[PDB]
Amino acid sequence: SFKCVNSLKEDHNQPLFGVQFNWHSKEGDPLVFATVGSNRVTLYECHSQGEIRLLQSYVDADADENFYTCAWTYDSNTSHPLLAVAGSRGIIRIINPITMQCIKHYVGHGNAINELKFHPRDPNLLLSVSKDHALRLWNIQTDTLVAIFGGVEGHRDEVLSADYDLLGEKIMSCGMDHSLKLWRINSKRMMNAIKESYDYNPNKTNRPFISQKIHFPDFSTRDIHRNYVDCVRWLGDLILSKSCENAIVCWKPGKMEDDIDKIKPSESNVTILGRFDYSQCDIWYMRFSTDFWQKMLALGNQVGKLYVWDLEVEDPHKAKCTTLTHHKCGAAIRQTSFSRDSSILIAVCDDASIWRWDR
Ligand SMILES: CS(=O)(=O)c1ncn2c(NCc3c(F)ccc4c3CCO4)ncc(-c3ccc(C4CC4)nc3)c12
Ligand SMILES: CS(=O)(=O)c1ncn2c(NCc3c(F)ccc4c3CCO4)ncc(-c3ccc(C4CC4)nc3)c12
Repeated sequence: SFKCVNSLKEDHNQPLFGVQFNWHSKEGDPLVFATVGSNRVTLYECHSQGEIRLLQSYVDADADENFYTCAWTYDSNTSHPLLAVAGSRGIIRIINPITMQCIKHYVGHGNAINELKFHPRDPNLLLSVSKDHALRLWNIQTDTLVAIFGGVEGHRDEVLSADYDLLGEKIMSCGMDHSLKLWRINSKRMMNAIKESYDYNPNKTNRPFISQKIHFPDFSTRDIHRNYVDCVRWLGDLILSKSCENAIVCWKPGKMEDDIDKIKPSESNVTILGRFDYSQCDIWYMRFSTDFWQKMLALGNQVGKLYVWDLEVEDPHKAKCTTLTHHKCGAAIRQTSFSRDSSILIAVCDDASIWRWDR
């Protein structure tokens, strides 16, 4: 079980909106996590006796920038870790975490980015989610925009979150329009788009890289929540999503026995496999997280309380809850992150504080 071993506060005193452990850190090396808040990204190293060692920050040139999200990947030739960050400016930055240098940046239409996720099987494929109602898939090896997920049947308002399934064959996105949309990326069209993005070398051709515009999702539902869906994650062939109604719903498209890969775009049914209720987390912009093995689920609330569900149960509705409190932790917990071995849980707050819980 978890015990709070340390806490700290960042100098800017602004909320921390994101935290991510590097699950790509090498064997023997200490555990490293990134935090995002104000116009800054900061790296910390976890040590024994609850020590958190401050490393280095990337500070944006624009004092008005607000970083909302960050994601770890690695260089496809050298295996060296890389960090992607984005926020209110709508600029994706790829940072070398060693020197904290921005090595490259991407701009779509330049509208705020709410979330970044790297493909689970391809370190080069970066998904961004935006306030401009679209999702974008980038190939950071060839610096190309592979596809835009939006359009005529896409999200009708700001996209807040998205997630890849286990194999990275499909994406589930959600947002302010109350819907959850499924986008299949193993279609012939998307497989060909990805292949072509790898074959693109502008020094070797005349054609622009031709990005796909995907106007139609493979499934859509507004039957789960009755407000903004601000967080989504796959749990195998199941979905975990939350709104600001003090609940994470575990559901699936179609009827109970319907296979996710036989689901058609016209599908009108959803099946609810359970709901995890909690308290005082009815404000927008609160993220839940799972550990690497998806044995645990974590979410913080508006008043500094942490909830942890044990998912190692036969059916989702049988999950066992544990609550984590500390008399000095009273600010809203915006995001949590587990280390790869799930031995450490970091929570980040509205008052720029960082809390370390060791298993
Ligand atoms: C070899 S490559 O450079 O083309 C390549 N390098 C990486 N590729 C990825 N990565 C994402 C990925 C994945 F790694 C695992 C599961 C998954 C996807 C996306 C949909 O389902 N996807 C697709 C491809 C890919 C491969 C082969 C083909 C056939 C020859 C025409 N088409 C597409 C790919
Ligand atoms: C400026 S804004 O309100 O339009 C905004 N626009 C986008 N914002 C994001 N986006 C990331 C995001 C998300 F899309 C969904 C879930 C999620 C977060 C981060 C933690 O949990 N996060 C936070 C915020 C946010 C919230 C509260 C406040 C101050 C303390 C009162 N300021 C900003 C945000």
